[PDB]
Amino acid sequence: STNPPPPETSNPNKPKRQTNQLQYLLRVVLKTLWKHQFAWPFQQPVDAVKLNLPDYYKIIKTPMDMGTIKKRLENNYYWNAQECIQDFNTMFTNCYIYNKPGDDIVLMAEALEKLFLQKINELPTEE
Amino acid sequence: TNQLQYLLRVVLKTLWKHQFAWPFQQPVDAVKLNLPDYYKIIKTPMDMGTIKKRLENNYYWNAQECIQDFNTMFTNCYIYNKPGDDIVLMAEALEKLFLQKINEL
Amino acid sequence: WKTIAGKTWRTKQC
Ligand SMILES: [N]
Repeated sequence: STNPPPPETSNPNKPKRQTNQLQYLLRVVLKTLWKHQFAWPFQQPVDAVKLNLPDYYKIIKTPMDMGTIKKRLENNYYWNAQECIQDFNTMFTNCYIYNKPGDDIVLMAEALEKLFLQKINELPTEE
Repeated sequence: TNQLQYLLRVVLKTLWKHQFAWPFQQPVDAVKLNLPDYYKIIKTPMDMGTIKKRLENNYYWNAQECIQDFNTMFTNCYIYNKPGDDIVLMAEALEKLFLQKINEL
Repeated sequence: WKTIAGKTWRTKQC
């Protein structure tokens, strides 16, 4: 009936860092996925209330969306690119585990992930 | 002793509480789940229920044997289900949390 | 609707 609090976007205990890879994950990778036509259901955290999905947060316990990833990158939340990529994987994985293969939301997530993999292939060398 | 009790009260209890743990907490009931070809393919079944019963009943000789049963459970899921399947992704989340706990043995 | 290991829930599609 209610949505849980969103994932954190900053943490004083977590060491902050800004690298050219993390800059590329914000300026190139995330910007490309964000501007995509299939991006609108992945921009904010999954609103189980408006979608009439009482079971979504009974199944998914580690939610993730691109808005959370966007704030974390802007707040230098990640120490390296792997941690940021791991949130992307969590966002896609959650969608594949909760929904059926062939659903609209899964076809949409599969298209975003393919473009995501296209940019990750050319992630710059850490300088 | 210290390594076998750590796998029972820390490793097994952490994975048991995980969100994606319910398919792996008990042996696969292929008759109930309507999987007639499961035990034709999986010749070494393993689950968290039996691993729990082996730790609290002194069945392992060292921590390495307990890691084998965990890998056997993960393998039997990666063998029977297609890569990228929902159930496979759930098993990869458990294994990642498993390799993070074993790394701090 | 989706079923995994006995547990069933509503997907976004329904
Ligand atoms: N739905």
